[PDB]
This record gives sequence, structure tokens and C-alpha cells, in this order.
Amino acid sequence: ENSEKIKVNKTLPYLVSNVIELLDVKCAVIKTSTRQTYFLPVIGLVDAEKLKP
Amino acid sequence: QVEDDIQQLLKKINELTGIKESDTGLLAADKQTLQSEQPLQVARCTKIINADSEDPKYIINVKQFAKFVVDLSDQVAPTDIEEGMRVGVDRNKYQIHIPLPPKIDPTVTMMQVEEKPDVTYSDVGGCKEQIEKLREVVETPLLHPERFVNLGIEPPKGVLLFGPPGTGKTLCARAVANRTDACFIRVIGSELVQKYVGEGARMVRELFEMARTKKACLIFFDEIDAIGGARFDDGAGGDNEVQRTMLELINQLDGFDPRGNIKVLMATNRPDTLDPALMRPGRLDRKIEFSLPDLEGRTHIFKIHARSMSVERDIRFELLARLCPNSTGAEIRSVCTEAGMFAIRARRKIATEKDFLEAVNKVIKSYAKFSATPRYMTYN
Amino acid sequence: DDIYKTHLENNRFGGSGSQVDSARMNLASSFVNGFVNQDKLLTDDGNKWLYKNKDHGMLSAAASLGMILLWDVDGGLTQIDKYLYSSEDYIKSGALLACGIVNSGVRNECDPALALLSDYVLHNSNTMRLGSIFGLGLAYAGSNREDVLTLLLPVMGDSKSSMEVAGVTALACGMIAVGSCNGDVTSTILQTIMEKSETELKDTYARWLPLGLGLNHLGKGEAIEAILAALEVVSEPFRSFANTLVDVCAYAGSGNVLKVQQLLHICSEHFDSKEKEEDKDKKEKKDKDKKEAPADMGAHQGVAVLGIALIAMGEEIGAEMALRTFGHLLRYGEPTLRRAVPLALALISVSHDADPEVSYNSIFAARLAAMLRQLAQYHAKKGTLTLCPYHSDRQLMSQVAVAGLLTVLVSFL
Ligand SMILES: Nc1ncnc2c1ncn2[C@@H]1O[C@H](COP(=O)(O)OP(=O)(O)OP(O)(O)=S)[C@@H](O)[C@H]1O
Repeated sequence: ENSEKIKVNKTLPYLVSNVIELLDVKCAVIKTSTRQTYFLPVIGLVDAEKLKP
Repeated sequence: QVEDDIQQLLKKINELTGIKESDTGLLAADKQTLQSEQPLQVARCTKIINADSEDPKYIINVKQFAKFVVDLSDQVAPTDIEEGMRVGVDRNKYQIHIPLPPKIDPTVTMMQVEEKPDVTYSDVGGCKEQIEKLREVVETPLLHPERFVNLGIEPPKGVLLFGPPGTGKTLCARAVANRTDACFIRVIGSELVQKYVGEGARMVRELFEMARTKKACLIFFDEIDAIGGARFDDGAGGDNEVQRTMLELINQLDGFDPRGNIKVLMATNRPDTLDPALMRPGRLDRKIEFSLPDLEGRTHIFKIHARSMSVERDIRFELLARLCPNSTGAEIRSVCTEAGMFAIRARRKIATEKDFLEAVNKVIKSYAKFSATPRYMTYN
Repeated sequence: DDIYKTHLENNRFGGSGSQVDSARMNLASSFVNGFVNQDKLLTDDGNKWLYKNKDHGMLSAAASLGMILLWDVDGGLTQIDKYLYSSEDYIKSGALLACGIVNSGVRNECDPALALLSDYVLHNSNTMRLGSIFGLGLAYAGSNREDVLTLLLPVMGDSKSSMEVAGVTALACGMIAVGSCNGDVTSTILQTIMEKSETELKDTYARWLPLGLGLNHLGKGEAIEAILAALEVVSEPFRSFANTLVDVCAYAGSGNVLKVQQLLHICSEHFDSKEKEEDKDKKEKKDKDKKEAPADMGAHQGVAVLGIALIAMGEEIGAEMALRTFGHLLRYGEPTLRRAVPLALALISVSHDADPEVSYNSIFAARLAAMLRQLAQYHAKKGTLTLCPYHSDRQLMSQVAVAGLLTVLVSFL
């Protein structure tokens, strides 16, 4: 598990973004700083309490 | 002929003689060095928002692309990567390499003087007290911080100048700009008038950026009436952008961490429509003024404009000065040059007294209907 | 009248005399302060500045009180007298050097130095021989002074491993011998040819002995002495470099373009120091028709050639084309050539003037470069007397022991 999160988190450029809304059908919607809207069904390594639009 | 043909033969002999080296030797003055600059880097520049804790973990807005979280490379110092700092960032791996000076708004770069116009102190004789006071402010602390420290004072960091037009304001400024030794920075007052709202404010910001970067410099303001004089308030909303530019000029000049090693000279023709926030000392301290040269001043200015010209030295100059009661140095210059032009009517090499009398009754009594100072002596 | 009509301030003593420290730049600064001449103030500025100083710079500072005061005959003895016969060899030898600097008509400073000179290999008075044979070369130019040259026979017969013994031998007897009656091939310089080819060691000897050889060749109008030394001298390129030195000095300049196309062909010689002096002859030759003097030496690549044009501008009034050549010559990376640019750059001008100086501060900010900058600052602030000492300077890429004589190019009032 640490090997995989090393293989992901050592990718040091983090594109920053903004959470647009939060679906539940646990699903977050992202607009990056390049202004490209992204969907993701899998949130990742943050908790839904710490998120707000 | 002999010099011409022999110089042609010698110079073309050297030329056609080195032509043997030209056709025998077979840019590269940097080619191997430039191909060793091929392992160099493209190095895109950016802007930093903030840092993070326990680690570098730096955050960057590039300029338009996006905002990225980055790390520093190994050939950097972990200290001088502070916030709001234009740094060069790798294109591939997005890593910070070198911090640099900030954005200077290049239309503001072209008002540093970069030269020295040749104007000597001898050209403003007959104004001894004004030269003395302006010397005392501008020249002395940059060359001698000795009396000012060992007695414990602060010199007046601002001096305004005024008077009738054509009295020597511009000329005294240039006389300082000869012997300045500092980063003399010209500012025309109309440079702060742009198409868009609050843009001249940013110009003033960048002026004091350049001022705070380079220690012990001079900034010259020129015709500050365009920059802003009064805050006439009505139900129209008229002259307001100029007013905000003037207020931003006020605050970043003097107040709440004052200016540093910078001296401001202003020069106007009509010092009467000025908001007294500028008239408060601490910003504009010495009110040095230029009146008209009374009697001996014009004798001395005749000595100034006459010392390097073809005249008949058997004439006097006092009688010439006695016919010019309210006159500027510009009118004196016109008198001297026009007396020369009357000498060009005939074919002579020396002036006469009558030439200068023609010049006086040509300039003063004839064009005294215009004369530029019956309504600026009242400082309208 | 120099003190009267001029009024020079103190903030270049203090500011230009503040340019930091490091016993070199500081040592140079003493020289810069010293060549200030408003009084002989930097002369009498206390103590502990020359005690920081070291051997050949102690020669330079002991001579620097000579350099502040090339007048005050009575004051020269009573200022140098403290530094005369002192505890240090370099203080006393540079002190008699200063006595040779200050004047040229006294000739009573000879005997305290003249008496001591003999050491027979390498004792103290040979360094007094360097400052006093050189400073007496500064002192007199007779029909042929012969007594000082009979003193010079145990000098070249002495032949110390110190270069500037035979250096100021050749240069000093040349200063005696410049302007000779179509030169001479006499037993003086004939003796230093034979005793030159006696010992092939320390090639600075093989450079600075043909200096004084060509100085004795000066005074020519028609001299066949290049053919005479061509028969006696020429060999392996040490003495073929002596051949190109006599070829330089025997040919002051006329309408004689055949040696200029000789210059074109033998300019391409594979030995690249006869290139240096042989191409360096140009500022002697075409000094009057100076419009042809711009050449493509910068467009060549044998970097000492860019050094040669860098010499060839020099010191006169220096028009915008010359400073335009200092646009490129100002920007180079080798420390002997970046060292070589501010010297003639500020000789040619004796902001504006200080604008290329602060540009050199933009260039570096090595130690050589700092020294070069100091030299440039010093510069900032066919008479043979101005023709000799910079060709004496032309071997600069060397020790500060050589730079102990660097302050003997006395070509300015
Ligand atoms: N007191 C003076 N002594 C000698 N020459 C003078 C004097 N006053 C003016 N002149 C000459 O006349 C010129 C005009 O003076 P300026 O200072 O340039 O005028 P000004 O400062 O532009 O006035 P304005 O129109 O209000 S900006 C100077 O540049 C000098 O050549």
C-alpha cells in the first residue's frame, strides 16, 4: 500500500482544482485550473467530511 | 590627389592584402559554446503564491496555464523562494530553479534616463540662493552622509520648484542630472494617464518598486498638474481617475514606512491649483522658487549666452540688461540669437551694439503682446 | 600650479580607496591611491598599510612614494629617507627605486645605491640594482653614458636568477640608448647577445633582453642592424623571436608597405609569439594614418591577436569607434584578456568614463579581473619615453614579481 501511494504521491506536480459539487450515487465533480470539468466516481485519499463545494 | 590616390592605394593594399587571408583561411565565434548550451534548459518563469510547512512543498501559478504544487531542485537555496516571487520553473518536472526580479511593466522601464544630458551649473548663474538650497537637498546626503549623521537630523526628502515658465526649472534639473551620480529617473506628468481605470496607480507602484530596489536614487516629477491638483466634487463625477492616481502618489510617497533613500523633485508652472496634501511638508518640504532675474541676473545671463559667441567685446552689457525689466532667460537667449541673425543680414563676423538694440526692439517690444508672463506672474 | 587651478576631492581616495581588501586589490589600491597626483597626503597616510604589504608589492609601495611625487627634489630625500636603509630589502630597494622615479637631474642618489650594487649572485643589492639601475635609467640620457654601463658589465656578468636584473639591464641601457646615432651594434648589446645566447633559461630573459636590444636599435634611420643581428642571432624561435623584436623596433614607420605585406604573410606563422610582437608593431608603424589602423584582428581567432589590437588602440583621445571595439573587447572570458582590456581601455580615456568601469563590475560581479579593474580605475584617474614601458608591459601573464616592475611604465607628466 505504501509502494502504491509512493508511486502516486511522488508525482510531485499536483494540479490544483476546485470541487464543484458532491454526488452520492461518494462522487465528486472537479473543475481544474485549466478550466476542464472532470467527473470521478472514486474520490481518493480525502474524506467527505473535509470536502465542501 | 596624392593623399587621395596614395591613401586609396594604401588602404586598398591592406584590404586586397588581407584578401589573401580571406581566400586562404578556408558564427563559429560561439558555435561550440552554443552547442554546449544545448544541454541547457528552456526554464519557464512563474509566480509563487505560498509555501507549506515542515517541507518546501511550494505552490505556483504559472501565468495562464494552471496552478501547480511543486518541489525545489537541488541547486537552489531553501530560503530565497519567498512568496510573490518570479522564479524559473522546469517545463517537464515543474521544479523551481532561480528567483528573479519582479515584473517592471516595460513601459515604465523607458523612463530611466540611461544617459547624462550635458548641462553645467554655470548655465544657471544669477540664482545663487536657489542653487545653494537645491544643492543642500539633492547633492549633499548622497555624497556626504557626515554632517547629517553626526548631528542627528534627516534631510528634506522632497523639494518642489515653481515660478513663471521658462525660468530655469528644467535647466536646473538637467544641471543636477549632469552631476547626479545616482539613478536619476525622469517622470513626465502625462505618463500617468492611461486608457484604463487605476492603471496609473500601478505605474506609480512600479516607480516605487524601482525606487526601493536601487538604493540612493533620484526621481524627477515634471508638470505635476496633470497628475492631479484639486478634488472638485460635484454631481457629475468628472476628474476622478486622475485624483485616485494622485492619492496613490501621496501614500506610497510618505506615510506608514516612509520612502527610503529616494528624493523627489517636482516642477510646475502654476503652483496654485494644488491640493494641500502635497503642500504638507514631510512630502514636499522646501518651496524653492524662481523669480525673475532682477538686474544683475540678466547681466550674468548675458555673460552666459555671450561667452562663446562672435561679438565685438568693446560694447557693454549693462545697458542691454537695463532694457529688459520683466524678462526670462529664454527671452535673453532669443535676444542673443536674434542679434546674431541680424548680423547674418549683412556679412559680418562680429556683432554691433546696434544689432543687439535691433534684437531688443525685435523681441521684447514687438512680441510683448504675447510675452507669456502677464498672466502667469499672478499664477493663474 | 597643479595644486592651484585644480581641486581634487577625497571621496575617490576613500571610495576608490575603499574598494575592499585582499593584499592585492588593496595592494593595487595603494598604487591607485599613490598615483593620485590635494597634497602628498596618500604618501604620508600613517603606517600599517605597507606592513600588510608583501615583497614585490612592498617594492611597489616603496616606489609608490616615488609615484606620488615626481618633483620635490629636496622633499624626495627627506620623505624616502625613513624608508631608505630600512629593515626590509624591498623597502630600501624600492626606496632607491622611488629616488630614481622622482627626478632625472639629481644624480646624487646614484652613489648610495651605486656603491652597494655588487652581490655576485643573489644578495639584497641586486634588487637595489633592479630599482636603481632602472631608476637611473629613468635618471639620465647622455651622448652615451659609459660609466653606468661599465657598472652594467658586472650586472649582466652577475646574471641573477631574478628576471628583472637583466630586465632592467636591457631596458635601462636601452633608455640610455634610445635615440642612438642610427643605433649601434656595440659591445654593450653585442655582449648581452652573446651572454644572452650563453644561457637558454627562463624565456622571459629571451623576451626582455630583445626589448633592450631593440631599444638600442631605436634611433635608426637606415640601420642594417636587423641584418647584423640576423646573422649573429637567429636560431630556434627564442632568438628568431629576438629577430622579430629587432624587426619590430628597427622599423618605426613610413610609407614602406612591403613590410606590411611581410606582416601579412609572416603574421600567419605557426609560432604564436612572434605573431604577438610582430603584429604588435602596427601601433608604432601606422600611428599617424590611423584610419587604416582599424583592422580585422578581432575577426581573427588567435586570441593573443585580439590582445594585439587591444594594445593597438592604446591611450590617445579614443574616438567612438575605439570604444565601439571595446564593446566586444570588453566582453571576453579569459582572465589575461579580460585583464588586458581595462588597461588600454582606461589609458585611452585619461556615465561616460566610469560607465565601462561599472560595466566591468557587471562583468565579474577572478582575482586577476579584480586587479585588472583596479588597473582600469588607475587609468581612469613619437616620443620614445611613452613608447618603451608598455612594450615592457607586454609579458603581463605572469607573477606579481613581474608586476613589481609593472609600476615603471612612467609615461605621464
Ligand atoms: N536663469 C536662467 N539663466 C540662464 N538661462 C536660462 C535661465 N532661465 C532659462 N534659461 C534658458 O531658457 C531655457 C528655458 O528654461 P526651462 O527651465 O527649460 O523652461 P521650463 O522649465 O521648461 O519652463 P516651463 O515651460 O514652465 S516647463 C533654459 O533651458 C535655458 O536655456
